[PDB]
Amino acid sequence: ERYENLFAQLNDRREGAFVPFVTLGDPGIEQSLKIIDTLIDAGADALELGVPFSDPLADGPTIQNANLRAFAAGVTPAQCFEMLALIREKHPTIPIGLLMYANLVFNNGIDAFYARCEQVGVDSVLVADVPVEESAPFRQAALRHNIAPIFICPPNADDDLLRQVASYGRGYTYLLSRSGVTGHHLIEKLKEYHAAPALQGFGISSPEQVSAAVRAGAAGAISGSAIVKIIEKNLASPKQMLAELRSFVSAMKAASR
Amino acid sequence: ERYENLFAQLNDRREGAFVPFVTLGDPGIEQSLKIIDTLIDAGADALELGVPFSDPLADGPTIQNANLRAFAAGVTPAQCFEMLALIREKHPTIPIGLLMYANLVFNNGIDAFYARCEQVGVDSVLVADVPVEESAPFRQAALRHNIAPIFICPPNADDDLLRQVASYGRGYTYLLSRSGVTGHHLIEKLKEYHAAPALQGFGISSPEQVSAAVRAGAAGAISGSAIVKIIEKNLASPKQMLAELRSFVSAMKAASR
Amino acid sequence: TTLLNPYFGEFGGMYVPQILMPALNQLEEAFVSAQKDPEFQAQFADLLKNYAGRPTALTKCQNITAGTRTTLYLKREDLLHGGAHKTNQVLGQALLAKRMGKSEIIAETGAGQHGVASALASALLGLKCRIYMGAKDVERQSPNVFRMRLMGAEVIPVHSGSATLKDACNEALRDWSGSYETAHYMLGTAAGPHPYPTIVREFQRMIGEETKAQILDKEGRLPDAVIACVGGGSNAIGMFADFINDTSVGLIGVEPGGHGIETGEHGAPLKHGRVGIYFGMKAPMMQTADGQIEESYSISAGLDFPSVGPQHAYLNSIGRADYVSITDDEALEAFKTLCRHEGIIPALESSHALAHALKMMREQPEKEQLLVVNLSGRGDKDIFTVHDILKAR
Amino acid sequence: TTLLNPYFGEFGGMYVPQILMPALNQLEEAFVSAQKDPEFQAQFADLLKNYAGRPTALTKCQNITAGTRTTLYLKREDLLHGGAHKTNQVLGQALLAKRMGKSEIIAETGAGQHGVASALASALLGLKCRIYMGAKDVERQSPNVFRMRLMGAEVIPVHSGSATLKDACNEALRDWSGSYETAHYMLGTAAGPHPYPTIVREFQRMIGEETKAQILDKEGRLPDAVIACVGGGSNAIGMFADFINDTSVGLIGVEPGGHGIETGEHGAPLKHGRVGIYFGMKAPMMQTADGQIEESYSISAGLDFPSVGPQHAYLNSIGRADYVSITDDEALEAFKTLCRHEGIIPALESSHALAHALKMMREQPEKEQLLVVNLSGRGDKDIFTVHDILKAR
Ligand SMILES: Cc1ncc(COP(=O)(O)O)c(CN[C@@H](CO)C(=O)O)c1O
Ligand SMILES: Cc1ncc(COP(=O)(O)O)c(CN[C@@H](CO)C(=O)O)c1O
Ligand SMILES: O=P(O)(O)OCCNS(=O)(=O)c1ccc(OC(F)(F)F)cc1
Ligand SMILES: O=P(O)(O)OCCNS(=O)(=O)c1ccc(OC(F)(F)F)cc1
Ligand code: NA
Ligand code: NA
Repeated sequence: ERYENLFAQLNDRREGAFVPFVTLGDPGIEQSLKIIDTLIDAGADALELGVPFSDPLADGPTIQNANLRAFAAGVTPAQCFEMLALIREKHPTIPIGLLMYANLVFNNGIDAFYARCEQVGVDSVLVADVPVEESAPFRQAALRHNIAPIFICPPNADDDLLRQVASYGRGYTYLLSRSGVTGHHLIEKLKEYHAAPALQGFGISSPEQVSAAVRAGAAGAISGSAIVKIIEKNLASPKQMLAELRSFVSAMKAASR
Repeated sequence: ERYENLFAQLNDRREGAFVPFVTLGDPGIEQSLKIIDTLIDAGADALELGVPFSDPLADGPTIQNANLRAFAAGVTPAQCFEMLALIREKHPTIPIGLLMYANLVFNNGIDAFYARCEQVGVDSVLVADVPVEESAPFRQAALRHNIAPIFICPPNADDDLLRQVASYGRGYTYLLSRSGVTGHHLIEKLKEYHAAPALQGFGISSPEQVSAAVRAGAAGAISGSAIVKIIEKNLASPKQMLAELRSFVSAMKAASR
Repeated sequence: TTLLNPYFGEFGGMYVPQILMPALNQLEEAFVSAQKDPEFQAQFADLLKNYAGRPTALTKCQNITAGTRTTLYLKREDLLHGGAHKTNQVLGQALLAKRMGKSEIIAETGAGQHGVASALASALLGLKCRIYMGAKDVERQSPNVFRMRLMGAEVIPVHSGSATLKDACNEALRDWSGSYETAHYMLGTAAGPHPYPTIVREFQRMIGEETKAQILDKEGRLPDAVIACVGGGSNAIGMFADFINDTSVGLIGVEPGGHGIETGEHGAPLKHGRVGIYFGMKAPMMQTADGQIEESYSISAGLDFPSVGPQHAYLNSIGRADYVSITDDEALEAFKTLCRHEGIIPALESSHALAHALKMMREQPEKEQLLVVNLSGRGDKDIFTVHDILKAR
Repeated sequence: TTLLNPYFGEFGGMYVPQILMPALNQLEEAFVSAQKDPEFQAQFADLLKNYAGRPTALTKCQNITAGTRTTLYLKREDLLHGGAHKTNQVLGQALLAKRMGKSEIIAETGAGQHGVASALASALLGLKCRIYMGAKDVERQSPNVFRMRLMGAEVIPVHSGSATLKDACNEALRDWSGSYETAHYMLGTAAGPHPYPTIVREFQRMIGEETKAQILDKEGRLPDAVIACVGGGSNAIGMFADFINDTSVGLIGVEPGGHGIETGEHGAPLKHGRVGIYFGMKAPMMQTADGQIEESYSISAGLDFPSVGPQHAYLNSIGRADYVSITDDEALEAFKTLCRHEGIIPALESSHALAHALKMMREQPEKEQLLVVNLSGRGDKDIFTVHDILKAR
């Protein structure tokens, strides 16, 4: 819902979207809430938010430590949902997507997880260890609760996958920049198949990368490790953290225009 | 030669022989020479002398340490032969038998070993790890050099062995008191086969044992560990050692009369 | 879509990032073709026989069952090259890797036994082997780490998470998600995403096949029950597989009970855990009420996989196999007992299976029963552990 | 008088105190009758097969000989229960003990491998086992001492003499000279007084018998040479025996060269010692010019017997077998090389035989030759030793 409105608006301003990722509760509840408010104020068109998990096997070292730090703070999924409800109460239109690992979604029931997402105002859920092949109950529960199920279009894909990602996905199509963990012509075929707008992610850490993604025909770009690195580098400097974050975001967002 | 003369004399005095054993060089050359002179003066009718060897597998702990002590002193076989020549020069008639291990006899030639025995005045040689079955070259070399080859009549023997020990042995027949290492009717069969006079050994440590051996028809008794124990117990008291030795010997020798 | 079913009832699947699906499909296809290739089978059989030492003996205990009506045989995987059953399937997987044109091997290890098997197979077959091991495990398994290195394998400590087997597992998948083009991930148990549960079972099934031939030759009948410890499930499914269709044969899996199930310090997710999705599969796991993955505690380092293979969860669910648990102390007693009465030093993992057979015998000494315990490995590696414990008591 | 010849040319004999001769005659008689008893042979074969794991594999190296015309096979005694060839003959000797009505076992050990084999056989067959070990060895072989004790054997440190293998040997004979009525002395090598050299060879001869069958099956011809390390001579004579009458087959024994023959710090009495009489036999030994017995030095604890079996001295004297030596450093290099290129960790003893085969290959790489090395044991027990050494370098 919010993604469609955002993409229509951005299209009208001929600009790409810049979407930052951060781990919820990193490095703590309060500071995380402030980090998130800063990202939004600096220009973030949408947010990608991780719920701390014990075994993030799709994340590089930078985000692995993001999770460690959040755990050091005692952040639980229940508390993440309280944070989510508050962020939505503060920002009514910004699209909010969650980055989840399958066990946190399946734990107390898949349907129940997506219902809670709807309740707090989350817009999409990307389950990192659920490939299209195992996605049926997740995408079905997502749709029943007006949540966009986010699918990964890897670089090493094919037509079959492309057609599935296009028919199954909603909100945005996660266009992987490469193989590996967190640290071109696909875009056209996606448009050919009326797929949700493509958002490129993985390795996006500079303004030119954002400009290049939008030029290739992507609706925007996602950046996480580069954002999380600013957090870890300023742990002892809460204020400087926000300032540097503010700087990077505005630069990245500017590249999208 | 000396054994025959000794046994004839003892028979005339209706007394048994008392023969002590000590390790040569234990606990040193000089003190060993003094220990030996004391044993003789106290009543020893003959001597059984060990040449220090690395692996005395027929000796209990007491004599094993006797060897260790002699080695601590640097005692070599060549030095033992110098000690032997001097003991003979001092005491012309006392029978002197050596307790050897096969390798010391075979080392520089069997014939050569017995020739050296003859040269210094040794009377007999008992090779502890040479059974009658392997004795031919040893007993032949012994006889060629007028040395008595001493054979062991174990308690767990038989007629065959008895006949061999009787025909092969000279000087005295070593009558084992038991099985194991250092720490009756046989006697008659030995006399029946004209064997060299029997001397009982192993475990002999008291005067009554000497009286009992002679009463059973033995020509005498050999005692070693009991003697060596007096040495080890008075290491720090050179003089007291000689005195205690003198006491034990005289008692044991008295029992033989 | 796949060539084979990725599920055993509700359990199993391929819960891995989209990027890794091509590697799994490739592996499944290579395996299916290999299973139909007489040349592959001949090569695998040759290595098992002439390099690893198969067939392994089936030893009748002649002392431990005295005074009872139990006849106990031990399937001797402790005599396999390497000292455990792990060697069987690494030889198969290493050959699969070569069939796919892969030149590098990634393996995860906890106790280090699978790590050592992976390294020896890699040295023999010319594969560059990198092994991921939780740093906590590297610290307590200096011997195996050195064996792996002596065999030319690169050992990589993993400090993330709890720095143990699960974290090593994650790291192996992270690596593989970026190097699958040239490297094969040689998973060490019958768990993980399809096709691994299937491949590992098929490459360990000679345990049960030989056991069946051997027991028929020696007793003229099938066992009343075959018993095996269950960490991840490979040695147990290897023993069980060929008997699944012999309905009269009981299949008993033994998970580690640690300090006791009631203490919460155990490694028995099949019977005391809750179904979750992790390590590429839907299966019972050790997890917090929130859904965070926890470690399995056991005196034995090898019964540390915090979940269990999906086929075991399935065989349990339909009642074909029964699962039980044995505590650290019961395993220690079985270890001491086999050393003293049969002259065989069992791995502490295997000691869990032996302890349950001992209980079956002792609880009903006049019950006539023919039992086979899979002796998954030798326990020379556990001597210090047992020593310090007894010394501490 | 005896039933069999106690001598191999000038070497051998029964140089023991008179008191022990009845025990040797009894043992010789029991052995001769056992060798003609189909029931004894069936029992021995059953234990070897179903308990120990025979036959052991004959492994073709596929990497270590690359680039040369040498084809090398390894006879895998490292896969035998216990981890070394020692297990073969202790099973036979334990059965002989029972045939004689003996209930107790005395064994000597240096490295502890024969001690462990004696303890495991004693636990299986219900014999009360006491093992004598030089205190210096007990100190450096805590693992094996603990295995022996876990298996119920009484381990007795010997502080006399150099407190090593020879002193343990003396102590075993001292004990036996007083307990032969109820105890059997299970000597661990092909040395000592007759009948041991003969009994040990006959109870280890299946090594060579299997090797011959296996090589004929695989190559269709006999080896050009079979190679084995020589401490006391049991694993080597076990490999050699069945080939003695195949004159085209070279028999090569490898004694430890330690720091180098010229340093005097070695364990190669057959080729660099002098004939003497000790430990019940006339044979080449490590001895001072005076005739005192010395120790054998080797980085490997098992090549410590300061003499050598009489049949080896005899086979050397007539030119049927050739003996050579390998240094600590050459053995260490062969150890590292087999781990890395074949995935097999060899015992450091066995590494001496492998090192000489490697030299035969490397010195004349274009010589066509079919070689078999007896891999007498596995080297898991040597890992720390090799580790500290390399770490020190
Ligand atoms: C002898 C022995 N018996 C049993 C097991 C348990 O695994 P399984 O259930 O897969 O058979 C192991 C596991 N070992 C694994 C997990 O730590 C390893 O990385 O070495 C073992 O080493
Ligand atoms: C693996 C292995 N290979 C070789 C040898 C050498 O003995 P052998 O020459 O009798 O075969 C040994 C000896 N081991 C003896 C001597 O120390 C023991 O008491 O354990 C061994 O343990
Ligand atoms: O800038 P980077 O490289 O740190 O990338 C951003 C990471 N955060 S995220 O939510 O997009 C993200 C989304 C999906 C992920 O895994 C999957 F692809 F397997 F599904 C991992 C991270
Ligand atoms: O009094 P004990 O018990 O110490 O006995 C005396 C010991 N000294 S000895 O020369 O007689 C002596 C003689 C022969 C020995 O061994 C053999 F019998 F095997 F040949 C051992 C010691
Ligand atoms: Na488990
Ligand atoms: Na030797």
